[PDB]
Amino acid sequence: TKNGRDSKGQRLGVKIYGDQVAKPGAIIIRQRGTKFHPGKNVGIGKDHTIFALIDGLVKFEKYGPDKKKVSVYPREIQPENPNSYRARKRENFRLQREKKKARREGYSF
Amino acid sequence: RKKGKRKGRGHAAGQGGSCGFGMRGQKSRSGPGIMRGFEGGQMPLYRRIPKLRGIAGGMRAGLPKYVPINLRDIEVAGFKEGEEVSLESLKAKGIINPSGRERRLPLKILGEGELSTKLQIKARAFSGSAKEKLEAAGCSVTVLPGRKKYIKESVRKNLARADEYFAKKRA
Amino acid sequence: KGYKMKTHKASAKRFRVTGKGKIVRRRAGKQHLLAKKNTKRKNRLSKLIQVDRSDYDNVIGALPYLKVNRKV
Amino acid sequence: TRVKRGYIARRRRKKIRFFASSFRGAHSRLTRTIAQQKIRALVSAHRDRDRQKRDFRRLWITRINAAIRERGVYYNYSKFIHDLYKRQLLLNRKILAQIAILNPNCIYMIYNEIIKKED
RNA sequence: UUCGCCCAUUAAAGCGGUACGUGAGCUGGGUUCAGAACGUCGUGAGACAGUUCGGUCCAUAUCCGGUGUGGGCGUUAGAG
RNA sequence: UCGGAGAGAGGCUCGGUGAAAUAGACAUGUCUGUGAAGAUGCGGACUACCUGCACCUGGACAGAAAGACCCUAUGAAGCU
RNA sequence: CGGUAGGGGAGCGUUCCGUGUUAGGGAGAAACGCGUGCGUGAGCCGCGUUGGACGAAGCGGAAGCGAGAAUGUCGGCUUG
RNA sequence: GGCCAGUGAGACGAUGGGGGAUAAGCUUCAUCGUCGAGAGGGAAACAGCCCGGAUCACCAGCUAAGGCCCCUAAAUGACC
RNA sequence: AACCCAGAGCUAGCUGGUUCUCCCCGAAAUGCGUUGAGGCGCAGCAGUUGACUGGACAUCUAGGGGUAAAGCACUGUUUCG
RNA sequence: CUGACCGCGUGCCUGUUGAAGAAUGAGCCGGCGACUCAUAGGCAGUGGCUUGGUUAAGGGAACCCACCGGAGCCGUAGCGA
RNA sequence: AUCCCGUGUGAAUCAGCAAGGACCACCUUGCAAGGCUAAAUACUCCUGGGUGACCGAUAGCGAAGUAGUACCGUGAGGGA
RNA sequence: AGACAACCUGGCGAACUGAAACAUCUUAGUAGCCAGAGGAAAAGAAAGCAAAAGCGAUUCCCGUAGUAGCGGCGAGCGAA
Ligand SMILES: [Mg+2]
Ligand SMILES: [Mg+2]
Ligand SMILES: [Mg+2]
Ligand SMILES: [Mg+2]
Ligand SMILES: [Mg+2]
Ligand SMILES: [Mg+2]
Ligand SMILES: [Mg+2]
Ligand SMILES: [Mg+2]
Ligand SMILES: [Mg+2]
Ligand SMILES: [Mg+2]
Ligand SMILES: [Mg+2]
Ligand SMILES: [Mg+2]
Ligand SMILES: [Mg+2]
Ligand SMILES: [Mg+2]
Ligand SMILES: [Mg+2]
Ligand SMILES: [Mg+2]
Ligand SMILES: [Mg+2]
Ligand SMILES: [Mg+2]
Ligand SMILES: [Mg+2]
Ligand SMILES: [Mg+2]
Ligand SMILES: [Mg+2]
Ligand SMILES: [Mg+2]
Ligand SMILES: [Mg+2]
Ligand SMILES: [Mg+2]
Ligand SMILES: [Mg+2]
Ligand SMILES: [Mg+2]
Ligand SMILES: [Mg+2]
Ligand SMILES: [Mg+2]
Ligand SMILES: [Mg+2]
Ligand SMILES: [Mg+2]
Ligand SMILES: [Mg+2]
Ligand SMILES: [Mg+2]
Ligand SMILES: [Mg+2]
Ligand SMILES: [Mg+2]
Ligand SMILES: [Mg+2]
Ligand SMILES: [Mg+2]
Ligand SMILES: [Mg+2]
Ligand SMILES: [Mg+2]
Ligand SMILES: [Mg+2]
Ligand SMILES: [Mg+2]
Ligand SMILES: [Mg+2]
Ligand SMILES: [Mg+2]
Ligand SMILES: [Mg+2]
Ligand SMILES: [Mg+2]
Ligand SMILES: [Mg+2]
Ligand SMILES: [Mg+2]
Ligand SMILES: [Mg+2]
Ligand SMILES: [Mg+2]
Ligand SMILES: [Mg+2]
Ligand SMILES: [Mg+2]
Ligand SMILES: [Mg+2]
Ligand SMILES: [Mg+2]
Ligand SMILES: [Mg+2]
Ligand SMILES: [Mg+2]
Ligand SMILES: [Mg+2]
Ligand SMILES: [Mg+2]
Ligand SMILES: [Mg+2]
Ligand SMILES: [Mg+2]
Ligand SMILES: [Mg+2]
Ligand SMILES: [Mg+2]
Ligand SMILES: [Mg+2]
Ligand SMILES: [Mg+2]
Ligand SMILES: [Mg+2]
Ligand SMILES: [Mg+2]
Ligand SMILES: [Mg+2]
Ligand SMILES: [Mg+2]
Ligand SMILES: [Mg+2]
Ligand SMILES: [Mg+2]
Ligand SMILES: [Mg+2]
Ligand SMILES: [Mg+2]
Ligand SMILES: [Mg+2]
Ligand SMILES: [Mg+2]
Ligand SMILES: [Mg+2]
Ligand SMILES: [Mg+2]
Ligand SMILES: [Mg+2]
Ligand SMILES: [Mg+2]
Ligand SMILES: [Mg+2]
Ligand SMILES: [Mg+2]
Ligand SMILES: [Mg+2]
Ligand SMILES: [Mg+2]
Ligand SMILES: [Mg+2]
Ligand SMILES: [Mg+2]
Ligand SMILES: [Mg+2]
Ligand SMILES: [Mg+2]
Ligand SMILES: [Mg+2]
Ligand SMILES: [Mg+2]
Ligand SMILES: [Mg+2]
Ligand SMILES: [Mg+2]
Ligand SMILES: [Mg+2]
Ligand SMILES: [Mg+2]
Ligand SMILES: [Mg+2]
Ligand SMILES: [Mg+2]
Ligand SMILES: [Mg+2]
Ligand SMILES: [Mg+2]
Ligand SMILES: [Mg+2]
Ligand SMILES: [Mg+2]
Ligand SMILES: [Mg+2]
Ligand SMILES: [Mg+2]
Ligand SMILES: [Mg+2]
Ligand SMILES: [Mg+2]
Ligand SMILES: [Mg+2]
Ligand SMILES: [Mg+2]
Ligand SMILES: [Mg+2]
Ligand SMILES: [Mg+2]
Ligand SMILES: [Mg+2]
Ligand SMILES: [Mg+2]
Ligand SMILES: [Mg+2]
Ligand SMILES: [Mg+2]
Ligand SMILES: [Mg+2]
Ligand SMILES: [Mg+2]
Ligand SMILES: [Mg+2]
Ligand SMILES: [Mg+2]
Ligand SMILES: [Mg+2]
Ligand SMILES: [Mg+2]
Ligand SMILES: [Mg+2]
Ligand SMILES: [Mg+2]
Ligand SMILES: [Mg+2]
Ligand SMILES: [Mg+2]
Ligand SMILES: [Mg+2]
Ligand SMILES: [Mg+2]
Ligand SMILES: [Mg+2]
Ligand SMILES: [Mg+2]
Ligand SMILES: [Mg+2]
Ligand SMILES: [Mg+2]
Ligand SMILES: [Mg+2]
Ligand SMILES: [Mg+2]
Ligand SMILES: [Mg+2]
Ligand SMILES: [Mg+2]
Ligand SMILES: [Mg+2]
Ligand SMILES: [Mg+2]
Ligand SMILES: [Mg+2]
Ligand SMILES: [Mg+2]
Ligand SMILES: [Mg+2]
Ligand SMILES: [Mg+2]
Ligand SMILES: [Mg+2]
Ligand SMILES: [Mg+2]
Ligand SMILES: [Mg+2]
Ligand SMILES: [Mg+2]
Ligand SMILES: [Mg+2]
Ligand SMILES: [Mg+2]
Ligand SMILES: [Mg+2]
Ligand SMILES: [Mg+2]
Ligand SMILES: [Mg+2]
Repeated sequence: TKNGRDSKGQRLGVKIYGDQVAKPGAIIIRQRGTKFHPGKNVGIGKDHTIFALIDGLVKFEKYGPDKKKVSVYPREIQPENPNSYRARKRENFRLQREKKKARREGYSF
Repeated sequence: RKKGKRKGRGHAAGQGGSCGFGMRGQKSRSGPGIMRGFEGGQMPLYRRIPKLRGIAGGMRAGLPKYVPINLRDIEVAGFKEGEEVSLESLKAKGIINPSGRERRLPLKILGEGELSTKLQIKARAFSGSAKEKLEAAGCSVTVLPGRKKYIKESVRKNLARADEYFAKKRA
Repeated sequence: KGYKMKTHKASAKRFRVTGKGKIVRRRAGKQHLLAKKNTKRKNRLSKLIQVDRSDYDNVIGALPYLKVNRKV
Repeated sequence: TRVKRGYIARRRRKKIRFFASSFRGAHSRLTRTIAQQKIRALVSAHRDRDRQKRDFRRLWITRINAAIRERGVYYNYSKFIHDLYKRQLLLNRKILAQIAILNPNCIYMIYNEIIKKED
């Protein structure tokens, strides 16, 4: 008959993506039914919210043959880049803040 | 002395014309505004939140009943051995300046900081930690009598009947 | 006899200040219709939360005698 | 302490009015009108100090064009200028216009140099 | 009333635009103003894209525009 | 129909006395086009010596302040 | 280094008070009128075949402190 | 984070669409540009299209968009 | 529902007005709630002030998706055989 | 000072998505004419003390003001109805 | 609770009576149902002295002259 | 006996307003009116405070304190 009723969008959908980082407890996916299935290191909730048990990179996989599952793996972050563009410029900012602060009270006349 | 804004003189100056109220509407109108806690008619924050625990019913609010002093303050001050601490001698050296409510109050000693000296202390109460550290250091703790509670005779007969019972039992 | 500002009493039965100077309030919704609220919820609605920075203005403006650090 | 505005007004007004001397009609009389008229004057003035720089270039270019077109059947402003440049001369358009009116033989010479070299 | 009908003619009794072309040119209705009555709706005060009778719009033309009618000056000396 | 002539009071000229509403400034054409979508004032053409007087009322969204109609206001009042 | 709402910085001026019963002033003060003077500007500095007795600068203070709009308002004078 | 503002009527244009008649300079959303709050040039004139973002002086110069018969700056240029 | 005076400078989320100069920066016309719609509260986007920071503009890789296109495997629909 | 002729040049304000508007307002000129004061709260800038800071009313060679006046008030303990 | 009044009832005298924020016990404090009393505090139609970061004829009192006058209003009142 | 600016005491006693509407509440026991008396009036010599320690008629100021509280627990009111 007469229309015009509707609902606020429920904020569902993938919260963290593939090869990003997840805390423990952090929510990976809010879904209606299970469009994704829990893999390893990963808990499922009552509403089928999928959440992490472990710090690490989240990765999506083929549950097989059709469906998809998400799981979290621990990574290794050793490669801190000692001399590189990132480091170089950030260092530059530090050093410039220190310098430009030291030459203030360090002004004669 | 920073010179004041005089609004409504010229535009080149400052807030001219409108004066910095922008166009129209209620905020730009002369006169008393709307109440400071008032949001538009949506139920105000302060209303849609429940009243604080004890207050809400008329249970009397909590009030400090002692002037708390830690041992820190007593260390810092100029106390030589044998000196009497009390209440009075802490007004003397000014570490406590009590106001009306605090005037009428008693004193209490709270353990913090480690005292080095032998002092003679007079107060109406101590925390446990306090008198532990104090009797450890060799200080004499004089506890002052509170004002007597007036009890009618019958309840004396009761509370004494108790003591008689305990006494006849142990002996 | 001048005029001194009056504490808004209906806000001072609601908000208070912690020792370090931040404002807190109760949480809304435990008085009735409890049976149908899960116990986990009921627990969440029992604690004291720091007031949302946004409201601080209005709050502060109505409780002029409350000692409050906004952390400057 | 009461303060009459006194002369602070009429000085301002008078100093404005001095501006508007020789405006026809009520633009030289009424203060209120005079104000506006002052602003507009100052405004056009500013505008046409900018128009000016456009306009004399207009002019000069026109005069140059006429001065050259006398010589060859096929010769222009454009052709000329192009040749001034591929010959590396710096003379700008004010100067060629002024030498066009005030020393016409000179411009004939310049043209003869440009031709000889373009030959 | 736009519309339209008829009578008697007529060569024929065209259709449109111009802020209903035209209300500081004119006049009827219409904005159903206040009174009153009928039908109808409403307990009611009152109401009606119902009907009915009664019911105040002024104006010395500044400018443009116009219809006329002069003066001045021009028309390279002045005139008829 | 279909207007005509006449008499008085004005109008008109001369002398005396002498207002008013109005008014941003006005050196104040027409057509067409444009534009807050109907222009003396912007564009393009066209037409126009300067300035009176008597007449005319198409324009200047002419003039005489809250628009009676419609809506708003947590306005006002009367009435049920 | 465009700029409305709007925010910040830096200034000018008016009357009055302190310095002060100041410097100066019937050998012409304020004001009024003028400038080939100087300022980014508000303004300043200089000048008077006006005027006839007051009153700067500096360094500070205070406000009935700056007008073109209020169908503002009071006087004066036009237009018609 | 502190202190302390305005704004909460938007307009068209490009694109994706819904309502409407794949009507409206209509209406309502989404990602952008300009106007708002933007002068200059091109668009005859011409908020929203194109070029370009105006500290100021210059009677200097090179270009963008757009142009080169006359009004009106530049070719009454060349070759198909 | 008289008039005059007084409460009374009533009240007006409304309309009008709000006066010297220069310098720097500079929006919004959106969302939510509202006896709300031309008002207001908070958020969004100014300014000024501090505290932490290391980015931005580019370049490449990686994620999830179900639009354009496409398709008839399901759901409808449809023509003829 | 005047101004032959050429070029450019859509009053001001208000208020609007937007105006030269045929949108409002002003006949003209000169005056009068608007973010003020008291008291509190918050923040900033400057000082004074930090042997913590400060006095209120009150008293004062009339005022101002020297010198008093610690009653109060702010900061030194929180958690909890 | 304390305080003070309409209607109706209605005590006790110091071995009492009242008050101590419903009420009861205990303790403390006090003596209603008779009166009267200065100062410290409020004010300006005024009187006498004094001061003024108060006005200087649109200001200051409405009023520097017939000022509550002229004038207006039946009157209360308005009012240069 | 009448007159008498403000202040004062008693008697009657509002409404706009605020609460973003409004009725409890606010405005406010304010204005206004009436009566009365004075240079002041009123109040005033504990049937009072307080709390287990003490004060010693009334009035006025500072403070307690925007505290305890009151409150469509709203707007606000607000002690000792
Ligand atoms: Mg949905
Ligand atoms: Mg579970
Ligand atoms: Mg000020
Ligand atoms: Mg400023
Ligand atoms: Mg203005
Ligand atoms: Mg402001
Ligand atoms: Mg305005
Ligand atoms: Mg506003
Ligand atoms: Mg108001
Ligand atoms: Mg008020
Ligand atoms: Mg209030
Ligand atoms: Mg409750
Ligand atoms: Mg507490
Ligand atoms: Mg204290
Ligand atoms: Mg604390
Ligand atoms: Mg409960
Ligand atoms: Mg705020
Ligand atoms: Mg003066
Ligand atoms: Mg003034
Ligand atoms: Mg000239
Ligand atoms: Mg025929
Ligand atoms: Mg007709
Ligand atoms: Mg016709
Ligand atoms: Mg007409
Ligand atoms: Mg009729
Ligand atoms: Mg009936
Ligand atoms: Mg009749
Ligand atoms: Mg005429
Ligand atoms: Mg004519
Ligand atoms: Mg003629
Ligand atoms: Mg002639
Ligand atoms: Mg002639
Ligand atoms: Mg002649
Ligand atoms: Mg006739
Ligand atoms: Mg006749
Ligand atoms: Mg006659
Ligand atoms: Mg005559
Ligand atoms: Mg007149
Ligand atoms: Mg003409
Ligand atoms: Mg058009
Ligand atoms: Mg046209
Ligand atoms: Mg034209
Ligand atoms: Mg023109
Ligand atoms: Mg033009
Ligand atoms: Mg006409
Ligand atoms: Mg006529
Ligand atoms: Mg016009
Ligand atoms: Mg409403
Ligand atoms: Mg109402
Ligand atoms: Mg700028
Ligand atoms: Mg501004
Ligand atoms: Mg000066
Ligand atoms: Mg001077
Ligand atoms: Mg002076
Ligand atoms: Mg001297
Ligand atoms: Mg002189
Ligand atoms: Mg002087
Ligand atoms: Mg000077
Ligand atoms: Mg000076
Ligand atoms: Mg003399
Ligand atoms: Mg001086
Ligand atoms: Mg004033
Ligand atoms: Mg004026
Ligand atoms: Mg007048
Ligand atoms: Mg005349
Ligand atoms: Mg909204
Ligand atoms: Mg809207
Ligand atoms: Mg608006
Ligand atoms: Mg569009
Ligand atoms: Mg579109
Ligand atoms: Mg699509
Ligand atoms: Mg179609
Ligand atoms: Mg569409
Ligand atoms: Mg539209
Ligand atoms: Mg583009
Ligand atoms: Mg705007
Ligand atoms: Mg822009
Ligand atoms: Mg442009
Ligand atoms: Mg152009
Ligand atoms: Mg661009
Ligand atoms: Mg640039
Ligand atoms: Mg720039
Ligand atoms: Mg070139
Ligand atoms: Mg040419
Ligand atoms: Mg050709
Ligand atoms: Mg009436
Ligand atoms: Mg008022
Ligand atoms: Mg009132
Ligand atoms: Mg009202
Ligand atoms: Mg900028
Ligand atoms: Mg936008
Ligand atoms: Mg509204
Ligand atoms: Mg806001
Ligand atoms: Mg910002
Ligand atoms: Mg994919
Ligand atoms: Mg992909
Ligand atoms: Mg798929
Ligand atoms: Mg498709
Ligand atoms: Mg297909
Ligand atoms: Mg199929
Ligand atoms: Mg099929
Ligand atoms: Mg010209
Ligand atoms: Mg022209
Ligand atoms: Mg409009
Ligand atoms: Mg106009
Ligand atoms: Mg407009
Ligand atoms: Mg409009
Ligand atoms: Mg006016
Ligand atoms: Mg007008
Ligand atoms: Mg008028
Ligand atoms: Mg003023
Ligand atoms: Mg204000
Ligand atoms: Mg103040
Ligand atoms: Mg303050
Ligand atoms: Mg300090
Ligand atoms: Mg004192
Ligand atoms: Mg004294
Ligand atoms: Mg004194
Ligand atoms: Mg009693
Ligand atoms: Mg009591
Ligand atoms: Mg009573
Ligand atoms: Mg009785
Ligand atoms: Mg008896
Ligand atoms: Mg009793
Ligand atoms: Mg007693
Ligand atoms: Mg007795
Ligand atoms: Mg009694
Ligand atoms: Mg007695
Ligand atoms: Mg008595
Ligand atoms: Mg006079
Ligand atoms: Mg006078
Ligand atoms: Mg005079
Ligand atoms: Mg008498
Ligand atoms: Mg009498
Ligand atoms: Mg008497
Ligand atoms: Mg009421
Ligand atoms: Mg009422
Ligand atoms: Mg109300
Ligand atoms: Mg209201
Ligand atoms: Mg006395
Ligand atoms: Mg007495
Ligand atoms: Mg006695
Ligand atoms: Mg006695």
